[PDB]
Amino acid sequence: MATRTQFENSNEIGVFSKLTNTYCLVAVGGSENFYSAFEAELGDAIPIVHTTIAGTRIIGRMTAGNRRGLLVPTQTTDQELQHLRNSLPDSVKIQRVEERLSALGNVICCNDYVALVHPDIDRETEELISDVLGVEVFRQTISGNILVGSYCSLSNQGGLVHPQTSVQDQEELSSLLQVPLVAGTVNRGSSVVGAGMVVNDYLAVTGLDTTAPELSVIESIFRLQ
Amino acid sequence: MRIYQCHFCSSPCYPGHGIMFVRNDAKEFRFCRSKCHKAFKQRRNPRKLKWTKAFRKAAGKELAVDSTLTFAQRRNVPVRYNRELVATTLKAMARIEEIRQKRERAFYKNRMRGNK
Amino acid sequence: MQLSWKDIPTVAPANDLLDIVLNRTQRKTKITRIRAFYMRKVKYTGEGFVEKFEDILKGFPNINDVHPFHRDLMDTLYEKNHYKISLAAISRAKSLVLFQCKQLKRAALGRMATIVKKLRDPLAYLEQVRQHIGRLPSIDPNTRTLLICGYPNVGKSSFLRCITKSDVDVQPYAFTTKSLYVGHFDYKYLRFQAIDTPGILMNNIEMQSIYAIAHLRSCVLYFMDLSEQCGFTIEAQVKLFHSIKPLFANKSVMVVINERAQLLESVKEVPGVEIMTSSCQLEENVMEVRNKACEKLLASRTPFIPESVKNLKKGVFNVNLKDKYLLEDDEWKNDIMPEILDGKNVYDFLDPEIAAKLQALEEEEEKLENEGFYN
Amino acid sequence: GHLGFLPRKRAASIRARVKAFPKDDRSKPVALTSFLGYKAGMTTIVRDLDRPGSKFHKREVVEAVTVVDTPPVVVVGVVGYVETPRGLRSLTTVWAEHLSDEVKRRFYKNWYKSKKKAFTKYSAKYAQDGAGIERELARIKKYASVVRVLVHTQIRKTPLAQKKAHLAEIQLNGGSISEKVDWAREHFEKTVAVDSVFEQNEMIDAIAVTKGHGQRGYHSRTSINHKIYRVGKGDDEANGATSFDRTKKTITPMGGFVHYGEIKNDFIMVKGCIPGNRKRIVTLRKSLYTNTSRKALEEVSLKWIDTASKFGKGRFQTPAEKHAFMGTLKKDL
Amino acid sequence: LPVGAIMNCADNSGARNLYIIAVKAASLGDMVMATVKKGKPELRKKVMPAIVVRQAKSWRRRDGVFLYFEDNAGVIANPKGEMKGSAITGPVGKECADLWPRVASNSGVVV
RNA sequence: GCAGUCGCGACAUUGCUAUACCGAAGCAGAAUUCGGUAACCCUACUGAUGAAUGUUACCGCAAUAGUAAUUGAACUUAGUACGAGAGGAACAGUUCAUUCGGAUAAUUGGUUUUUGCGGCUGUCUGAUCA
Ligand SMILES: [Zn+2]
Repeated sequence: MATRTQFENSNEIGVFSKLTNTYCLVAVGGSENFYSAFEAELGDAIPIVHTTIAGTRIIGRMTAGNRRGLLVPTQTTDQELQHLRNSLPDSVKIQRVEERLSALGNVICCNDYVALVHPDIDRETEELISDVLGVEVFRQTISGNILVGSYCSLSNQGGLVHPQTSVQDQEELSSLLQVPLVAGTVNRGSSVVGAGMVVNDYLAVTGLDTTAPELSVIESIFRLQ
Repeated sequence: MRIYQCHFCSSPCYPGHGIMFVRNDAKEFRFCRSKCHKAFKQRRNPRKLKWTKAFRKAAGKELAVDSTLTFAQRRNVPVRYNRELVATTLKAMARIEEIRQKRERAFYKNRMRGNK
Repeated sequence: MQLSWKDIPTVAPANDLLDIVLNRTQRKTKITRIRAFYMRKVKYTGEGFVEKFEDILKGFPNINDVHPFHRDLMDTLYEKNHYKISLAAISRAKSLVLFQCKQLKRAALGRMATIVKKLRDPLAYLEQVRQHIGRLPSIDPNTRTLLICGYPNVGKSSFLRCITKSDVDVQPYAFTTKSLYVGHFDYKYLRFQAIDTPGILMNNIEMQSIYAIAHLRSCVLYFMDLSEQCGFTIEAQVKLFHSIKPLFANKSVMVVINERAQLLESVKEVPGVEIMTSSCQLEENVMEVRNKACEKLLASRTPFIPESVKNLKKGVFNVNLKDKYLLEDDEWKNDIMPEILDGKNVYDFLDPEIAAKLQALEEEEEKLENEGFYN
Repeated sequence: GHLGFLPRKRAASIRARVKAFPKDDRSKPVALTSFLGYKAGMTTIVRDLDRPGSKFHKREVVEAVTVVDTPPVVVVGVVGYVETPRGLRSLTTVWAEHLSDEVKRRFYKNWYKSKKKAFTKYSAKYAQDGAGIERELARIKKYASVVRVLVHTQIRKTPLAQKKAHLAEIQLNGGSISEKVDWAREHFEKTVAVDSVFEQNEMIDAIAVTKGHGQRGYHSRTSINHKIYRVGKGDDEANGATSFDRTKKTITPMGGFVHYGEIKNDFIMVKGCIPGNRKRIVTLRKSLYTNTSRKALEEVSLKWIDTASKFGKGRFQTPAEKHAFMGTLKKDL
Repeated sequence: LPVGAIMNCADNSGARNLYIIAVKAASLGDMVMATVKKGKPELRKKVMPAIVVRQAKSWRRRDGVFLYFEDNAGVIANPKGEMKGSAITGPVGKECADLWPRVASNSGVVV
């Protein structure tokens, strides 16, 4: 279930890739192992789009979407938008968002039914997210954290958050989401869980430097087995 | 590639020309030339400057709103790359440009009341 | 400090070191001018000796400061007083340092050479001790340590080789090993290290293991034999165990055994010991003992998943995404999109079903003339 | 500066000459070793970057390129060079006999007063049954197996005030020098276009004379490892078009090149800024050594070509853009 | 930024200004060693590595655009890019964002 | 240096007073060390004119002289060999960065006698454009 991979000898999986229940996204790179791992874990199950967003290698921190839709940031060029439309099936909606804080991957953390959004998000963007993705608007700051999209990773089976999350905040957020949440480190103490790992309803991806206790905690929370 | 409308003049600007300014507000302060960039920095508001389309359209020196300009919408979604759409766009764009060019002189004549 | 040393400077013989220093100072080259040149030549000589002595002192760990167990091990392997005398000699050597000018330069050079030559014996001892100290076992007292002890190797080395991947000699001759053999492994996400004892029957080999057991926190497993193996008598093994008990019972002791039954079970007098019967070749009881030893240390809007997932089982050249990105047909998969036309982006004036919009032209063209703009 | 480029004496002539030729194989067919042109300014290009393993792989890049007008080059003669223990010696030269007024002017320093009698008696050997040309060709066939062909440019076609043509020697890489001379026989008096020899993305080197800066500059210089971007021809519609923009416009910018005429004929676009100023004659050699590096082997797909005015600061790309943006003007109405 | 210059900072840590002592000239994404005077003892009076996120000077990105930022700002981080600040104010250049994933992750706005 | 042990007494002897390439060291990997290839002035300086090659011109060859490129980073191969673990190679092909050298102003820019523009000012015209 849980697979360990690396990009350019780095554990920033959440920065160099993005995953969803109906598709996966990866950045441009010369390493064939990065694509091979995703192909083996998913293969024909869902498409794996090898492409960039705004010409950046931080596609993981730029993309913000679920299996229902994909709200690309402002920096997404017309050519990139056309390529994404061609790569993705018509079943998945694609739309661009004009935002002064368009780092959507870090600003917004969302799953197939709920979208955690940094209070700095605008009402228009939150309403568009709720409409297109069919998810609730959750203006929250996890235990005072500012970048939920970078310090959290929500799946339909469970959620992972940064270690410093308070027990009361974790319990309240888990009750609101109707799914369990666990606070833990990734990539041997990396507090940026959202940037260090990605997860979906059936697959978890982490860095090759993830320790055994961290891997066990991740597996227990996400209940992939 | 992308051609950007100048903030100070609204004219098209191509890549590799001029210098863009990135303010803390993170907005595309793109300008065609250093002259326009410096005018914007000095705050020679285009709506008050005689030689910019922003002022001309507002004051009626040129056509303000028309069908030829409304169709220039920033589409939020792409298209599925159909040849019929490309052919229709090729047929329509030249005629729309010619119509807008003629309507520019039409608006000039309309404003020319007193000498027309 | 990490218990694995390789940065310790190499110690060359006294003659070799003197020759190297002489060559280096020779290569790195009026009354006042001659005196200054000779003084510079004299000065450039002792700097190398001082630097080498300081480097040796820094590299060589202090026997009496690192740890009591390390001190005991160093003393057992090499005479502690001899090592201290060698260090003192090194420190003493480091701290000691026209025609008349040439004679004075020769005097200084020869004094340094004679000091180095007299330092040959301490240098020879230093080289020999360095050639063995560096790769010493990486024992970590603060970690979770499990010790295997008993009479000479009956085959228990196989148990350690199985619990940890560190290969160890298992030949059954009189004395297999002559030093501590350590192997790391993981249990319940917790690190453990297993250390083997060459054999307890004095001799330095047995003394090293005894000192390690005494001075290192660990959980210990004593090995005995019920079969013909191990040579020594069960009575002798029991006597040795009882004699060692006073300083070894408190170390979380377990017993592994590879009128006989009564004699073997009589060892149960020790309160905290648990006895397990196994063999060096079987697997069931070996795994049971491994698990027991591992545990002893601690004792002391529902989700949606596509059905296709369950059915799944498993930079010099450029790669094209054709046949990877999807379109209505393979024939027109080429990206012939111009994306720019007459200086205007295609997307700026590209919309679906624009044929209806094209209809407005039929009246907009007439509006050019009949609207009164020009005629 | 580097001692290799010293002394700093002025160049022998403005028309730099190639000092080395590509290695020849006795099996490959006939092919020219070099070409010539005139640097008609420079421009800016934007193109995709499909280079693998690059920090900007699959992205778009912008760079500067040099445009060289290369009109058809007409052959006028062929020369054989014999090897000796004292170097190469010009054994024989045979001309096409169809020497133009341009080459006559080149040979005559004050043509306006010269009687223009050059190449009158020699024309007799060709304007009859002859067989002297055949004898010379057989002599060349039997003798040295290295052959060079003399050619000159159609300076009249080029928009330049010099009006004087320049002679240039080009080697041939075809084996069986009998075949080389036979090909020269059939191509005598003929003009060769640009696309015959070079191809897109090919790696070449260029030689020219640098601009003088006051002595400062004014020396022959060679820049190697330049990639050919485009080979445009006058008969090729929309020489400045690309796959993406596909605009029906020529590489000539609004108002033409600064200090140069509006090029509307054959030209070559290559990577980098080849030495030499505007109107300077340059020569292009075809990669004396067959480099197999990925940089040479990679291909380039042009996206768009800059065509805005160079004098001053370009306001628009094409004339249609400026008047369309303006709408109407007193200058018009 | 010229060598040895004093510049501002954009991280949300206990530091506001930096003073370059070594350079590893300076530009967007460059790493330098600097001390802090305007701030708190957590970072003040001690040398730390900083990475430049804004240049304030015009430069041509390989994407084919000439651009320049408003003010010169940096972010304090260890040599391996472990930025202490959980968030960065203002925009961050693409060159630095792609070079340091952590900076891009903690950056509110990129380009 | 003095003294002594070995008729003059040869070596031993004791007392005090940068990179790159090779073989090795107990070189597991990395790193390190040792020994080698060894890194109002002469002559001036340089640009340039120049009596004579039967005349001029084109194409050329080359005797001779100078010579250059250097350093660092990432991937692949690697978290593989190796290794109790910590840690961790290299070759084969690619992608980049700094110093130096040769060229360009397509864009940008420090800078203007377009000795260009419009306003203003000094001053001054029948007062007012200027
Ligand atoms: Zn403008």
